[PDB]
Amino acid sequence: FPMKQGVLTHGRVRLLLSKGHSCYRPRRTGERKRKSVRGCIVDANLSVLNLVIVKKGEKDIPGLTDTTVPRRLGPKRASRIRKLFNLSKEDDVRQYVVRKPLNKEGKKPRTKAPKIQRLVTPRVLQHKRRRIALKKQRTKKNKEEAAEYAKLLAKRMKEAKEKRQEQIAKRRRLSSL
Amino acid sequence: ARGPKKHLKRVAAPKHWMLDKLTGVFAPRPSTGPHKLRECLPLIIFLRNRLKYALTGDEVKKICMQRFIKIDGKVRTDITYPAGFMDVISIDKTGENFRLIYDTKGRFAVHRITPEEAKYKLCKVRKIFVGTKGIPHLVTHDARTIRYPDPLIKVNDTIQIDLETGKITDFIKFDTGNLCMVTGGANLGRIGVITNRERHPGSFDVVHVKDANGNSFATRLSNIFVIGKGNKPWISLPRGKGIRLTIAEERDKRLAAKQSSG
Amino acid sequence: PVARSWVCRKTYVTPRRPFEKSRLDQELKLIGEYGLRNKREVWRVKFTLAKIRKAARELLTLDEKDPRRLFEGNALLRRLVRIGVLDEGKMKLDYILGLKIEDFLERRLQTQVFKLGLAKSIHHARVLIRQRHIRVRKQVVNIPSFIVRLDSQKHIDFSLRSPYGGGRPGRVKRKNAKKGQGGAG
Amino acid sequence: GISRDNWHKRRKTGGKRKPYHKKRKYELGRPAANTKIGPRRIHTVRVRGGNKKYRALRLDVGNFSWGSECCTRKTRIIDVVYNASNNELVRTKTLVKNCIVLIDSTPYRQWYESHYALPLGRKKGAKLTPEEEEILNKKRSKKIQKKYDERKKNAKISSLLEEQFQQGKLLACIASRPGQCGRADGYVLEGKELEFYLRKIKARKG
RNA sequence: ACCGCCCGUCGCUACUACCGAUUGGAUGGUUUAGUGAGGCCCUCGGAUCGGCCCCGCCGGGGUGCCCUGGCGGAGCGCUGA
RNA sequence: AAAAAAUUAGAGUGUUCAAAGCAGGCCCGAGCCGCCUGGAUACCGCAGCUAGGAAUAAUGGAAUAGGACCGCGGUUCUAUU
RNA sequence: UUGGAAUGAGUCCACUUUAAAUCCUUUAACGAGGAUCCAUUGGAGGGCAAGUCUGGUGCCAGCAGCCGCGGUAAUUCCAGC
RNA sequence: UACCUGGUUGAUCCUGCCAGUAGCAUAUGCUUGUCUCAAAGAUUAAGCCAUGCAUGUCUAAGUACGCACGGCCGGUACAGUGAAACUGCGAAUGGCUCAUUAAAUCAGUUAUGGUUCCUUUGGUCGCUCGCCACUUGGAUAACUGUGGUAAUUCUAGAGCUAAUACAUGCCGACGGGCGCUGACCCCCUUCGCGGGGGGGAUGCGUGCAUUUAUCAGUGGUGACUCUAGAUAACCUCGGGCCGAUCGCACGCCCCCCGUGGCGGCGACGACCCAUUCGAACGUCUGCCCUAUCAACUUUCGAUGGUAGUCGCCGUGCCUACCAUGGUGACCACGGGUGACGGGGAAUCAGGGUUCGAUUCCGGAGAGGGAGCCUGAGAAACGGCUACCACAUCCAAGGAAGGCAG
Ligand SMILES: [K+]
Ligand SMILES: [K+]
Ligand SMILES: [Mg+2]
Ligand SMILES: [Mg+2]
Ligand SMILES: [Mg+2]
Ligand SMILES: [Mg+2]
Ligand SMILES: [Mg+2]
Ligand SMILES: [Mg+2]
Ligand SMILES: [Mg+2]
Ligand SMILES: [Mg+2]
Ligand SMILES: [Mg+2]
Ligand SMILES: [Mg+2]
Ligand SMILES: [Mg+2]
Ligand SMILES: [Mg+2]
Ligand SMILES: [Mg+2]
Ligand SMILES: [Mg+2]
Ligand SMILES: [Mg+2]
Ligand SMILES: [Mg+2]
Ligand SMILES: [Mg+2]
Ligand SMILES: [Mg+2]
Ligand SMILES: [Mg+2]
Ligand SMILES: [Mg+2]
Ligand SMILES: [Mg+2]
Ligand SMILES: [Mg+2]
Ligand SMILES: [Mg+2]
Ligand SMILES: [Mg+2]
Ligand SMILES: [Mg+2]
Ligand SMILES: [Mg+2]
Ligand SMILES: [Mg+2]
Repeated sequence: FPMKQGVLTHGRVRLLLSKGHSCYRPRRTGERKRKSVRGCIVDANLSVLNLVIVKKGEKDIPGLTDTTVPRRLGPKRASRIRKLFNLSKEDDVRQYVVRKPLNKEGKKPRTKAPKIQRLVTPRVLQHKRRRIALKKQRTKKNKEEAAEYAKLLAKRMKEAKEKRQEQIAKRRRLSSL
Repeated sequence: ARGPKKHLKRVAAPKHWMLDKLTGVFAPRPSTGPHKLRECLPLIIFLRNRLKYALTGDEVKKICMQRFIKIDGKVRTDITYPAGFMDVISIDKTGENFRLIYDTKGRFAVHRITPEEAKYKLCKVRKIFVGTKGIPHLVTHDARTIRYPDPLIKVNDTIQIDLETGKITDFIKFDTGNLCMVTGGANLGRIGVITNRERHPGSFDVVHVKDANGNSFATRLSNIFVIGKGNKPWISLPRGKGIRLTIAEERDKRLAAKQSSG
Repeated sequence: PVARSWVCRKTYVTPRRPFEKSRLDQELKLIGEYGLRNKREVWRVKFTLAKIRKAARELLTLDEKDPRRLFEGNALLRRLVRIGVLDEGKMKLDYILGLKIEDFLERRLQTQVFKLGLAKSIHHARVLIRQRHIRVRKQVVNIPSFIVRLDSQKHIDFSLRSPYGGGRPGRVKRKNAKKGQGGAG
Repeated sequence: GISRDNWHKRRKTGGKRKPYHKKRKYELGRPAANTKIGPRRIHTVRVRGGNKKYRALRLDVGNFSWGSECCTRKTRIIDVVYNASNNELVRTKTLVKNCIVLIDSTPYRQWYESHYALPLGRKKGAKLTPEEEEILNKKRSKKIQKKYDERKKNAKISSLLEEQFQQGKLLACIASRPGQCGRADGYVLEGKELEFYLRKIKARKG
C-alpha cells in the first residue's frame, strides 16, 4: 500500500479518494473509491522507501551520479523553445527546435522534430483576420436592418395616422349636422 | 425514465409515415430540428421509402454524406433531419426540387415543384414579441425567428420567405375568405377557404372552412395554415387540390381508371 | 423486441353438438361428392359462408340510404360474383341469404378439374392437383381448395411439364422404357 | 437526503400514503443558508440544469434603495432589529428576506447634501467641517443657484427619517433572498410601513 | 310396498375442523425508545506545494541619477492553492 | 372539434390457395427524367370542451313588497373635454 | 384377379436463398404394391355416433364425468372381431 | 344459430342442483410424414449464480517528437499513416422483470400567466467608451527508467513534453453619443434689474445578463405583478457574457511593397432568446374485495392564515407565530389483493362475465434499505459509499461482489 502525504499516522487508513488525489485514478468521471493508504510517517514496517537527493556531497555513488541521462523530449510550445535558447521576441523559432535523430537498424538515419504550438503563423493571422471580418458583416447587417425597418415603420404609421385622421375628420363633419 | 429517449418503435411511429410492420423493430427517431416529431418526415423515410432512391438505411447516408440533399437551400446531411410541412428539398444532381405538402388523406406527398418555386416557402407566424432594445421579433411555424418584421404581420398570418436571404418578401393576413390548408386533426390535408372563426376565451378557437366543392368542415385554429390570398393559393396545390373525396368516389375513380386503361 | 406479426385466426368453427346424426350424415354426403379428406373441410366453407351471410344480415338491417350499406354491400356482392358463386344478374343483398354450402365449394379447384373433364373422378381430381398437373393461367396450383374465379375458369388445363400432355414421361414408365431398352438388348 | 416531496404527507382526508418510488434527485432540499452579518463569504451551489445559486453564508454590505428619492447606494448592514417569522432569527442576527435591519446612513446623506444642499444629521451644535461647508454653502453661479433654491421647496423629509439620519442608523427591509442570490439588497423604510415597525420594535422593548 | 320406513346414545375404523395449560414456537410488516455506519452541509484545521517581496555579488540603466540577465541567501513579511 | 399505433370490423391486392403481408399492376419498344397506383374507412365508453333543441325532471323571481318599469328633485364623489 | 401409369415423403448434382448458411422455391439423378413408404387417439346401455357377436372373470377384478354395469349366458369389466 | 340433454319417482308435474355439451389457455398422456407462421423460466423463488459476452467512440478540421511504419532531406518546425494517452461526447437510451403500488400508478382531459431542458434549428455574438497581442502562464499524461504487493481494470518515487485540458490576459471597434455635474461664456430684459433664454472646460457614469428600487405607459393576452423603455444603483474571486481554438482554396491590394495590409468556405465554441426532444408538478372525471374495518387526521403538519427557509418553480415542502380546522354511511379511515395501470384478450342475441406478468404506451425496481458523485438529465447500480443478508480469493496483512441483459 503506497504512502500518502498528509495522513499523519504510522499505520494504514482507508480514505474516500477522488480525482486529483494520489494513489487513485478514477475509471469514470466523478467516481470516488475507498482505498487503503499508509500514512506519511516512516516506520520500520515498510517494504520500500523512496528518497530524492536534494543536496549532493563530495563523494560519488556509482550508478547514481556516474553518468547523466538526457531529457527525452525537447520543448514544443514556441515560448518554451524561446526560453530554452533565451531568444528575444524578434527572432525565429523554426531553426532553434531540437531535432531527434532516428537510428534503428534497417531504416536509414532520419530525423524528427515536434510541431511547434502557440506560434504566430500565416494561418493564425488569417484566422484572426476572418474573425474580425465576421465582426464587420454583423455590424453592417445590424445597420442595414435597423435602417430598412426605420423606413417601413415610418411608412406604416403614416398610413395608420392618415386613416386615423381621415375618419375622425369624416366623423367631425357629419357631427356638424 | 432518467432522461430523454433516443429510440422510436416502428409501430409507435406516426402512421402518416406509412411505415410497415415486418421490416424491423424500430423506426427512424426524428433527430431534433425545427418541426415536431409527430409532424415531420425524416429524410431517410423520404429518400428510401417514398422516392426509392436508396434501398437500405446505409445507402441513405451515402447520399447525405455526398452533400446532395438540400433543405431550405441548406445542405443537410443528417438522415433523420425533421423535414416537416411546407419545406423545399432540393436535389441538384437530378434537379428534383420537391416540396412536402400533405395529400388529401393526411400524408406527405411526393410533390414536385419548379426550381423557380423552390426559391421560397410559406411560414405561419407563431409568436410576435419585441426583444433586446425594442427590436420586434417574429417567430415562425418552423421556428425561424426573423428580426425586424413588418409591423402589419400578426399571429396566425402566413409569411413568404426567400430561402437565400431568409427574409420575408410578402405576407398573408388571417381573415375570412383566404385560402387555408388544414395541418392537423381529422381534416388533415384538406384545402379550403375560411368562412367563419368562432373564439372561446381561455379555450381553443374554432374556425370553419368551405371546400372548393362546397364541403364545409371545421378544425382548431392551431391546425389552420393560410396558403394563399383570398381564393388564389400562393403555392402549387398537391395532386388532389385538398379535396377529401369519399370511399365511394374513390372506388368510382379507381374503377374508371382501370377500365379506361383496359 | 421482435419484428414479427402474431395476427392469425381459425378458418373453421367446430359443431356446438358433437354427435347429432342428421348433421353427421349431411357432412359425410358433402365430403363424399366433393371429395374432401375430412369434416374440417366442410366446416371451413361453412364458417366462410356463415361470416358472409352474417355480414349481409346487418347490411339488410340498415336502410338503403345508408352510405355504409352501399359500399361494402356492393363490395361483398362483387367478391361473390368474382369467385363465381353469384350470377352477375344477381345484384341484391337479399339473394346472398339464399346461398348454400355446395355453392361455395362448387368453385373449388378440385371440383373444376373433374368437371372440365381433366379428371374422371372427384377423387382423381385431388391426385392430379396435388401431383402438380394443373395450371390456372400459367402457374401450377397444387391446392385442391383453390377457389377458381370466373376470370380464370376458362384457362384451367394441364401443365407444360406434366407427362400427361407435352411432358417428358413420369418416372414409373421411364423405368419401364429402360427395361424395354435393356430387355431388347 | 432532505426531500421536498409531497408523497410523504398525509392525504387531505388524513389517510396515510404509501410511496410508490424511492426519493428522487429532483425532489431534493438543501440546508438553509442562515446568513449572518460579517465579512463577505459566499459559496456557489450547482443546482438543477447546471445553473448556479449563490449561497451567502455571511454578508456585511448591501445595495439598498431610497424609494422616495430613487437614490440606491451600497451601504454596510449594521445589524438585524426585527423579524416577522421568529424573534430568534434577529437574536442570532440572521439575514433573510423581509427582515428589518439597520444600515449606514452616510452614502444617502452624502447624496442628499450633494443634491439639495441642506444639513442632515446635525444636532444643535452643528460641528462644521470644510468639506461639508464647501458643498453646502458656496457660490454656484446665478443659473445653477436658482435650480438649487427651487429644490428647497420640496427637499423636506419626514421627521421619522430625520431622526434616523441624526443617529446615522437607517431602518431598512431586506427585499432579496440572501441564501439564493447571495445579495442582501433592500429598501429604506418610510411612511406608514416605517412607523408600523417602530411600534413592533418599541413593543418588543417594553 | 308395515316382515315398510326410520331416530339417537354406545362400540370399531378413517378423515376434517375446533377448544386447550404451555407468560408455546417461527416468519413477515409497522413502530416507540436507545445506540448509531456512511454521505452531505457548516464552523474549523493546516500535512504539503507555490508566488512575491528584502538583499550581497559580475550583471546595465532607472536617460549611483537602480533596465536588472544569474547564484546564494533568508522574505524570516505578505499572499495563493 | 380533438381523441397514438398495433389489435378488432372493413376496401383493394391470385402470399399459388390460406392464416398472413402491404403489397402490387401496365407497357418493352426510348426507360428520352419509365409510367401507373394503393398504403382507405368506421368504432375511441365516461368526463371535459362546442353549438342547437326545450318535452320531460329539478330549481328560482313580487307577501312585513326590501316589488318591476318610467321619468322628476336633491346630498355627494371622480376622470377625461 | 390383376395391369402398368402417376406422384412426393425420402436420398441426392448444381443452382438459388443468405452477412455466411439454412429451410422454402427450381432442377438432374435416384425413389411405391403388403404402393410393410403399414394413422393415431378415444369410444360402442343411455345422455351421445357406433354390437344386446364371441371368449374370460363372477358385486371379485374392474368400469363408470351422471344414471348406473359386475352376485356363473355382463349390450358397460378383461380381451378377439 | 337469441338452442339444451341425462339424473330424486311405482309413475307425474315442479323446485333445484349434479352430470353432460362447446370455446378458451396452462399442464400432461399417447401418437406424429410435408410446408408456412409462430408463443416459449410470467405463475412457485424480485430465489441463488460458475463462465463468456452485453458500451463505446476520430474527421480535412482539439493534442503525436511511439521509426510502430513511412515519402521527402542533408536538409526540413510539422508529408501522410498511427497505437498509447490527454481532451470531447455517450454511458440517464436500449434490454429485462412486475416485487412494490388502490385516487397511488394509469387513462382521457386540461394547466405552467408556477418551472428545468444537453442537443437540433433559427436568432444573437466592433452595440460596453475602458509596454506579450504577430498569441501569454504554469502544469500533466502517454513515454523513459526505478519500484512495492500472496492477490485487483492496485498503484508509488524519479525524469520528459502538448492542448479546444487548466489558467491568465490585451489590442481593436472608438469618431463618439447619451445621462449627470458644471468653471465659464454669450444673449434678452435692463423700474436697478431680479430674471429669462442659449453654448460650454473638467469630473463621474454608461452594452447585454444578474439583484433591488422607482418611473411612464413598443408589442401581446380572456386575463401579467407580460414584453419593451427610462432612472438610481448593484454584480458573488466557490468569479455571467464580451473567441489567446482548428482545417481547407489560396487569392487580392501594396502610393508611404513592408514576409504590410486585406479576404473566401468550413469547423469548434459562446451568456442569452426562441425552438425541438422532453421532463416535472398540478386540474377535472374514472379503480377490485372487505364493516368479524365507523369514525378518522391533529404530540412528532393534520386543515387553513401570515412572514420566511428550501427547491428548478407553485405549494405545510419545511420553520416560526396564529387560527381550529379537514375527511366520513354518496362508505372516510383501516385491512386484503394468486393488484403494476392502459391499449387490449377470451366469450358472444341484447345486457353482460372473466382475463390483461407478456413484445405498444405510462410507471416502478435492479439481493434489501439508505446516502451520494459526475452530469443538461440519475437519488444511476454492466457508478460509488455505508449497513444488513448471502457469497468468493488470501501467504490471514488484505482484496473483491451483484444475470429481474
Ligand atoms: K454524520
Ligand atoms: K368391448
Ligand atoms: Mg495549436
Ligand atoms: Mg436520431
Ligand atoms: Mg390559453
Ligand atoms: Mg315394524
Ligand atoms: Mg383485418
Ligand atoms: Mg354414451
Ligand atoms: Mg345411439
Ligand atoms: Mg361368461
Ligand atoms: Mg342468455
Ligand atoms: Mg335412484
Ligand atoms: Mg327409479
Ligand atoms: Mg357443468
Ligand atoms: Mg423438407
Ligand atoms: Mg429503459
Ligand atoms: Mg403557508
Ligand atoms: Mg411546525
Ligand atoms: Mg403484486
Ligand atoms: Mg390486472
Ligand atoms: Mg400489463
Ligand atoms: Mg406475478
Ligand atoms: Mg414496457
Ligand atoms: Mg432506477
Ligand atoms: Mg436475484
Ligand atoms: Mg441505487
Ligand atoms: Mg447486470
Ligand atoms: Mg442500467
Ligand atoms: Mg440469463
